[PDB]
Amino acid sequence: VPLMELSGRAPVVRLHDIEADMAAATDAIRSQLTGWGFMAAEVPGIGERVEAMMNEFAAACRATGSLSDYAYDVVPQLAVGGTHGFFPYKEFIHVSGAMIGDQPGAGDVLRAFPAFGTRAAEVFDIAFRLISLFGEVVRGMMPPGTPELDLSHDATNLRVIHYRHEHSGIQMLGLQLPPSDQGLQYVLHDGTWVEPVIAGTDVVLCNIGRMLTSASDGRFRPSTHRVHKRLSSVLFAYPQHKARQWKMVDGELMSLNATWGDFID
Ligand SMILES: O=C(O)CCC(=O)C(=O)O
Ligand SMILES: [Cl-]
Ligand SMILES: [Fe+3]
Repeated sequence: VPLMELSGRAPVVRLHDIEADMAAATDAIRSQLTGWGFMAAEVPGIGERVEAMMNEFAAACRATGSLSDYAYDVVPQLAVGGTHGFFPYKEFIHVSGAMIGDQPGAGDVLRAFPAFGTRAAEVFDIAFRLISLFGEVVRGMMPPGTPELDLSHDATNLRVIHYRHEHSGIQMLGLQLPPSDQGLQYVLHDGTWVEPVIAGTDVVLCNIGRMLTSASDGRFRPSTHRVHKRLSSVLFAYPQHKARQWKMVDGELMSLNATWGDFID
């Protein structure tokens, strides 16, 4: 599978100028979606923050002073929503916006492992700003009258993985953060696979998820990908589960009965 270098080629988006740099990168990002099926930006300084986060998650996975103390089935969950917490074995954690706000006891995993938790909250905030502006770019590619994506902070979650087939996300958008190793591969519009060069870089990839495929009525296919020789993290952005779905069919906004929560089930 051919390598796809992105360092120095994707638009640069600086940590303390995200909104303005994303505005300037808009046309480049549109052309990536049109020409690749996924999007990319280089974010100077993100790699350091993500590597530290990942490396501290790896340390926490071996501690006993223990992450399975915060397995999803013993962590307070929202009445309506997904499932944050730790998923033992290949082993990963879901750090939701709600969890970062302690919505109460749900933030205990971060109090128990506050070095990892401080990095994860930081990376969540950056990734959520990025992905919200990626969503604005995609929205601007959609017909006039397209509603705002309305990504929800509480329902969005950051996944961090410790030991790892073709698939796409179910949610609105995903933001792949630079992994520890190479192997993540994406399919182009012609059915050929490429391997973005992202390990140990500052490059983030933005994925179309199946919720946005549905909302855009098929205009944007999911950013299908797979992993093939180890740590990794990705933000999964969701709208509010209780909001009713919508769909832009042939230029017409149609409000459906089902909710976004129904889409997942
Ligand atoms: O394991 C990785 O490097 C990325 C896994 C993946 O597909 C994702 O986080 O969405
Ligand atoms: Cl995914
Ligand atoms: Fe994935």
